[PDB]
Order: sequence, then C-alpha cells, then structure tokens
Amino acid sequence: LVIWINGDKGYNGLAEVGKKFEKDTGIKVTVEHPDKLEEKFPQVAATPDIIFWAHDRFGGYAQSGLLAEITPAAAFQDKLYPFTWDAVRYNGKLIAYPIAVEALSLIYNKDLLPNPPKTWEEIPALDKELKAKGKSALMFNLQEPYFTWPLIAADGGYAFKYAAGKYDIKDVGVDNAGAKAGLTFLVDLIKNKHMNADTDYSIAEAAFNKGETAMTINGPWAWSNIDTSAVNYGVTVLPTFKGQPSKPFVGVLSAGINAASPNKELAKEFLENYLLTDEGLEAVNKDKPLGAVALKSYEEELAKDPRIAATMENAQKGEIMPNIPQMSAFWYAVRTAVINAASGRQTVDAALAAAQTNAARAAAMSVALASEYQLVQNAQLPQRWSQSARKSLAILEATARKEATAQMEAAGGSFCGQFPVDPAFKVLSLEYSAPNPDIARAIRRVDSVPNPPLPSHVVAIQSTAVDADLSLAMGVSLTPGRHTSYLVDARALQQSNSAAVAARKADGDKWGPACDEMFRGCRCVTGQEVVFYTAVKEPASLFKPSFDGPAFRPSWGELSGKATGVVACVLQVPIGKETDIICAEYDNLVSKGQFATVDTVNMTGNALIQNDGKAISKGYAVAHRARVTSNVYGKANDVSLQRLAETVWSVVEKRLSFMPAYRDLVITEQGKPFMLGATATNIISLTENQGVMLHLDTDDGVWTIILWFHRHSGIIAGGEFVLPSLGISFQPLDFTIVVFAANTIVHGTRPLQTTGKIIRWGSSHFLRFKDVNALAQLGAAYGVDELDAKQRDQLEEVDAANSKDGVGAARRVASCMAAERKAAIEAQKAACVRGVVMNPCTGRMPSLLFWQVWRKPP
Ligand SMILES: [Fe+3]
Repeated sequence: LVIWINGDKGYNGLAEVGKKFEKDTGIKVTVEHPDKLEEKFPQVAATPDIIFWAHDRFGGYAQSGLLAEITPAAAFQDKLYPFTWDAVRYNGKLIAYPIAVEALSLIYNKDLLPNPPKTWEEIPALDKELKAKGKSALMFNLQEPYFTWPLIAADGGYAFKYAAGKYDIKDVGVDNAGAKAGLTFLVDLIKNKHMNADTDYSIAEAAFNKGETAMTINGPWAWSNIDTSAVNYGVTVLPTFKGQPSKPFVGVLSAGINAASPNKELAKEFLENYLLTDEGLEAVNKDKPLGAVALKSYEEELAKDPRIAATMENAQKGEIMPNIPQMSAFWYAVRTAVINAASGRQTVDAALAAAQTNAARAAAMSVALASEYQLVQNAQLPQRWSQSARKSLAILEATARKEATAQMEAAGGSFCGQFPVDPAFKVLSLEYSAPNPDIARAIRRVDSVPNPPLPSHVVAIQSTAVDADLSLAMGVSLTPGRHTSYLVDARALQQSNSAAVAARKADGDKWGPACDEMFRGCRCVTGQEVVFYTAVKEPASLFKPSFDGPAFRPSWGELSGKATGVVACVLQVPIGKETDIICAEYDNLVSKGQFATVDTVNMTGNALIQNDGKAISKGYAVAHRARVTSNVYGKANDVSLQRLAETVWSVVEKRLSFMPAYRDLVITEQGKPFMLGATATNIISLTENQGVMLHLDTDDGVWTIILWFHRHSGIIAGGEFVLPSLGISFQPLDFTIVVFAANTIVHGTRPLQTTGKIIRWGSSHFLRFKDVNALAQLGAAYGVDELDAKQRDQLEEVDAANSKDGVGAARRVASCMAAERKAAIEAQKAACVRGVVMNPCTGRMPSLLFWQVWRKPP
C-alpha cells in the first residue's frame, strides 16, 4: 500500500497508523507527501493506491474512472455522519471514505468583543462603536469568492442546482434576488467605509492577529497562527443574514482508492479498521489538527473544543461543495462579479447578471470540449489500408529489398552516406571529416563492441506483408527496402520506462552506473532508418486506444485483439538541398543572436516568456527587439524561423504522413498563427556537444522531432541518443532525425568527449503548448495583428522609463504591463480560448494518436 497526502497534513501520524497495520497483518504501509498533488494524481493515475484530498476534486477523478467504488457495510456507514457520505457519492456510487469536515467560521477577539453578533445586520453599528477606539469590526479576505460566498448564499443563491444525485450545469443560481441581496449588503459595508475593498488574505490575517479588528472569517487551517499571537479568541457560528444562516462551502477531506490498484480488499481493511477509528484519527490529530471529523465517535470527543463544534455547526448550515470540474467556471465568474461590484466597476445587479450568463456559458463549453477531446483521441487516419493495397505494397517493398541487397553486394557493404553500417557492431566512437564548407561527414567507426541483442519485448518485423500492413495503417512510409520495423509490447515498454527513470534517479539525476548498465543492453541502430510500433492488448495502461474503433484484418495473427501506435522513427536524411537550407537557417539565427539561453540550452521560436513583464507578442526578447531595431526588414527572423520549421517538417512528412494529420487535429484555429509556419512546431532548441539525463517530457506535443548535424572534423566518443524502453541507441551521422512520442518514451543523450574541433549540433523541434495557449489567448483579447504594434509600444514606454528614471522605474512599468496582460489572458482562458486541444483530465495532450485496431477472426 502506497498513500499520497498533502504536505500540510499529519502524515507521520498517518505513517504510525500504517505501522499499527503492519503489525496485525504482514502488510507494509508507505506514506509519501508528493508536491503539486492536486494535478499530479490525475496525470499518473491515468497511466499511490490511496489518495487524500478534498471531496470536490474526486468527482472529476470519478468521471475519468481513476477511483474504485467503495462498498461499506451499512453497519460501518453508521459510524459516519450521513452528509459526509453524500460528499463522496459520484453518480449514485460511493467513491471515497470521508475523513474530516472543514468550513469557514466566525473568529472573534474576546477582549474587543465578548458577545459576537448573531447577525450581519448589526455589524455596521458595531463598526461604529469600534471605530471610536481605532479598531475595526470585521476584516476578511474579500478577494476570493470562497470567503464572500457564505453571505451571498444566505438568502438563496447556489452554484449549480442539485437534483437526483446530479448537478444541473445549466441551472446556475448566481442571478436570483437572494444572491443580489447578499452581495448588495457586502458592497454596502464597503461604501459605508466599514470594510476596505482591497482587504485580502494577508491583510485580514495580520489585522486580526495583531488585535486591530474584532472579527475575521477563516477556516481551521488558520488556528495555528492565531495560537501564536496575544489574541484571546473564540470560533463561533457565522452571522445570519435576513435571519437565514450564512452558507459556507463544506470541504470533506476524503480517502479514495486507485482504480488501477491490485490492493482493493486490503486498503478497504486499512481505512475502515485502522484509520477510521478513534485511536486511528487521534494518532493523525496529534501530528496535525483535522478540525471536525466524519467519524461520529471521535467527533464527539473533538467537539469538546468549541472551535470544532463551531466548524461542524457552520458545516451543517452550509452547502457541500459540488464535486464537478465546472466549479472553475462558477468561481471565476463570481470572483469577477465580486471584484467589479466592490470596486464600483459594475452594479451588483449588472455583476451578478454577467456572472450568471458567463458561468453558464463556460460550463457548457467545457462539456463541449470534453466530448471533442474524445473524438481527437479516437480519430483515425484517412484510410489507405486494404488487403489488395497491402499485398501490392508488400511486392513493391520486396522488390526494393532485392535491389538494396544487390547494391550492398556491388558496393562491398552497407553505407549511410559515407559511413559503413554493420549491425554486428555497436558504434561507441566515430570520426567525421570536414573536407569542404558543407556539413562534416561521418566516415569511420572507431571504437566498438559486439552489438547487444534486442530486448525480449522488442521484435524486428521480418514479413513484407506485415511491413505493408503497418505502413498503410499507421501513415509511415520509410525508404523502400532500406528500413526496419519493430513491434514493442506495450506493457513491457511502460515497465521499462519506469526502470529507466529509476536508474536515472539512483544515479543522482545524471548519467551514472545505473544508466550505463541499461545502455550496455541497448542495441545499436546507427545508420539505420527504423520505425517502432507499440501493440496494446485489448483489456476484454499508459496508452488509451479505443477498441470500439474500426478493425483491420492483419496478415499476422499475433496482431489480433491489439491496437498499434507509432512511438518512434529514425530517419537518415540524404545530404542535399534540404539539409543546406536547414543548416543555413541555424547559422543565420546563431549569427544574428536570435537564440536565447535558458535552463544549458539555447531556444528560439514563438515563445511567450511571461517572466518578461513587457512581453506581449510571439518570440523571445531578442526577437521582439529585432523587429523594431532592424534597418532593413522587420520580419526577417520570422521568415527564417518559418523556413527552418517548414523544411524540417517537410523532410519528416515525406516519410511520416500521420504528422500533418496530427498537426491538423491538435492545433486550433486560434493556435495556427502562433505555430512556426504550417507545422506543429512552435519552439526550436539548439545544443552544442551536450548530453541530457534520461527523462520523459511532460508539456510537449504528441510527437517531437530531434535532429543533429556536425561542423568540424574529429572524433566523438559517447553522445549516443538512447531509447532504453525500446532497447536501442544510435550515433547521429550526416543528418539523422528522430521523431518520437517524448511524453511517453523515456529518452536521453549520453555525455560526449571529442578529439579535434568537431561540434555536434543537436536541435529539438517541438510543441510547447503553454506558449501557444497564452498567445492564442492574447490574440483573442487584442487581435493577432495588433500584438506587434503593442510590443513596439511597450518596448518604447519601458526604454523611456529606463532612460528617464532608472532600472527600478522601468521594472515598475514592466510589472504594470504584466498584470494587464495577465488579466487579458485569464479572461480568454476562462472563455475557453485554446491554441491546442488538451485532455481536460490531465491538462496535457493525449499520449498518442491514430491507434489502429487489428482483429483476425477465423
Ligand atoms: Fe526531451
């Protein structure tokens, strides 16, 4: 049993609970507190056995089938308050165990305020009295609607209408009279000087803990801090409004079991019998406060503390937070409404009118986007496969193999350019000659060892008929008679990915002994053109093929009941006109200073570096400046970048016809202007004789392109590109390109040592989706073509400020532009503007595309 829980909880106490579990049963409990837990669970669970989080996010996990249905006996359900069970019900089924209950309360300073107001209506009078002594009645975080909603909801008003175990995303309750009344009262307190419309979390928490305000509104997480102050304080029921209870949202900390866990009946034993007990929860409570708990017996003990009783009281008068993803539409719309109404930028009536309409609209769009993503993940390539076609293609491929074999006889061997290719050997070092100003040419194998065999989960395809089947179905067309296709068992690929990551961690995040051991089992494919397909078995996983898709009849029976997908392809580009163009643009952009140094690696392309406050258009800072300062042609670098991306993309697409289909599928109309030309590339890297640790990428597109070329002569040892879960590695020769699914295939580059002046230039062409989303969003807010003018303006205003009042005054102006840009992006992001299609579950692109289902019934 592996359990993840947040770092601000009592995990060591929960680890003690796990220790009492390993004594009675011979089962160890290991408790991690991973960072970024909110988002890291839905990313990894899609591909711990127990997860500890607020119930509201578990509805989303349930929609994605990341949780097990919990089946407690009605005798165990009686140990817990019934509302806490509603917290953990998605679509009629129980999806987690309730642990703790949490809601806002009224917190008051006893010395300033022995009898706290029962009602909101007596607060302005009470602020009068307090104002005499230079103190305020009430100060709380007005910036986040989680805090102001209790008041707004009191007289009616709700997020989404609950009915028949479901939230109706179309029925928003922001706009009614009850809500208007509540918000009107809130802004009235501001317009009568009682509350300051600027007050946030920190301001309110400072003021109360120093004795400047009599009351604050906060939750149990805040008690610790007050405990360190000179304040004598209580915690009580929230004030009523028009005689109704303030209605705060209730968050129920819950424990859900992973749907992909083999450990279901022994996590059920652990949580029902070792944590949900008085000694179980107290163990955890000693480590860290829980506030109110769901377990009736222990709650009765904690309720002896008035603060805890007050929490449960406010919780029972409140509303349980909807466990659906569309709460984000609700929150953003209401946050804007409250900020506007409180600043006088809108009438209360106008603010809630717009919030209602916007939330409804955004909630609808998010559902539309979820259904569209499914069609993206399930989309098929234009059909070229047929039994006649694959037979025809196999003949053609078979003819090409005889030709290549005759060429190989006539020439005395196999060659990639001038480099001798012999798969009996593994190329550990190699020599390049630079006889002219063109690219240095790979000429001679220097060091070698016998070439390791393929690992057992990777098979070379021998049959031309099978070659044809995959080629047609997968949009791959490698050099006829001069390539090798491989099939990789999908389960073993995922296991080997984890082993590779483990090795890199054990080596201390570098190429060390564990990575080297793996490398020694990697077979060399230097000088080869190859493709790897992974085959997913029908469940009857890291990869998500739809087994409801159309099926083809394979000539190979072993493919039946499986789906294939392209995970990697190595091309050897013949030195010529395209390599001239590509290499020239690198040289142009290097000379003209258009590569920015980053976290090392140089980058160029259509970035949006938000850390640069004054950035408001596509490209790195040097690119913004070159458009303005040039005295010949302002778009020159943009022309050079587009030719660079398009020439690489063209060379790749000749061989891999799925690539344009992937481009057309994932780039939205709003994203197209921010790609480099008609490609799926928006960022291009450049490295000089550099290795990189084994890793998966996370926030890139489905496939990434990597290329290399060489400048002077000399010898390179090491520097192989390694794909350890595919069991292969290679030295880049004249112009090697790899196209691969970098979010799902571990990959890295070993350190190099050189003799002579030789430079190996490496370059990744990839889709960094955050930049294209932010830019698509800026395009929506300002107009695509207006960005250049805005960039030109913002550069002048900042230079003027720097030229007039110094660096600090300039960075103040940048800071101003950043906040304005941030506001514009946020509003478009909330209106669901996107540059790319993304998994709403993961916030990432799909793990692969264009799965083909094979079935051979008899
Ligand atoms: Fe990478």
